[PDB]
Amino acid sequence: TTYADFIASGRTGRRNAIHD
Amino acid sequence: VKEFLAKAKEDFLKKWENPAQNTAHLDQFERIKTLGTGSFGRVMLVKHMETGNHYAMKILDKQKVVKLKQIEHTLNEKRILQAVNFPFLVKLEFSFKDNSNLYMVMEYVPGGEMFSHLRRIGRFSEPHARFYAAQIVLTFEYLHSLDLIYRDLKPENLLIDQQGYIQVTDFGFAKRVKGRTWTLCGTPEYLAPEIILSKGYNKAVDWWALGVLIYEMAAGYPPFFADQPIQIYEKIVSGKVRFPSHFSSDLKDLLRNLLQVDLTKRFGNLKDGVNDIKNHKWFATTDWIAIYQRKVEAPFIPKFKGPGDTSNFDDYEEEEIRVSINEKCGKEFSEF
Ligand SMILES: Nc1ncc(Cc2ccccc2)s1
Repeated sequence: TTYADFIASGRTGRRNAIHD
Repeated sequence: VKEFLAKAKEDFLKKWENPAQNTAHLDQFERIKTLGTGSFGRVMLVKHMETGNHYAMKILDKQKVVKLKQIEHTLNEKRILQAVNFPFLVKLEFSFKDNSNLYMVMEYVPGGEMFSHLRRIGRFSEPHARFYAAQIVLTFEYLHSLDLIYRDLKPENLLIDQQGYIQVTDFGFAKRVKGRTWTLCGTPEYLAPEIILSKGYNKAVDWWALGVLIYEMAAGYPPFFADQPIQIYEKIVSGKVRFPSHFSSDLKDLLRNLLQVDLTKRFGNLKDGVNDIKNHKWFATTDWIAIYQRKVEAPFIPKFKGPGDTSNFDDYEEEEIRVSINEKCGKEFSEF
């Protein structure tokens, strides 16, 4: 499931802004 | 509305052209706890001694901002915040600087970030998501009427107040621009294709970010995710979106128009502008005036324990505030 794919990914915490 | 926005702009423009400076001093506040961190400092819960009022103070190490080439962005942030005034934007109460740092004292919003509650609960019902989406729709209509692009919409930046209404925080990338602009900034999951592809872009990137938000609220995850940013970018420029089977057909259609790669077709970006969004069927039950006046009951009120309670925020390791004996970067920040 997509939910399962999400939960197991490295991007479920707070996400930093990028720049430049 | 037209007449709301006319008054709003007159109001904004006076403050824009004559920004408030130096309106408090560090020693007027008692420092208590860190509510958040960042690449050039932190936000701390603080107490104003004269009033006993609690605030959130954002501290930016001038040397760190210079190193990361964020001087112009930081002056944008302060100059805009001191000039705007809207129910769904966190208020800047005071700002000042010393030898080492810049300080922005905001209204304290104890409910924490949408992010926290969204992750914890999993996903929001369509009514629950529609409620917060409408507040953002009005907020962007307000900001865009002022020529302001926001450029960092995400649940992490939406604070939930005592009434269960949203307050937008973090103006580090907001800019007053009449034409188009080119800075690559924002958050990977939320970037419009134009940005990733180094085209000039305008406010339509805020509307795209709205579609990412609405989808995240209602699905529980973003329409484009992967373990690394460059894999997220490919997903975004391919512009292939799959919806959860639970998504209503009105929602899928709105989202199709918001997450639209072709800018002549993107909702918010057309001859009728924001009314394309406001008039969409998904929003049919939305009472816009009553949302603005805050008379709709919120789906969720945060658990409140006290004036300066901090449990709706994660814990962060403290670090002392050192103020150098010598002035740093005085010329760079003279207008701050
Ligand atoms: N006004 C504020 N209350 C709490 C804050 C910490 C914070 C600041 C930015 C984004 C998320 C959380 S800021």
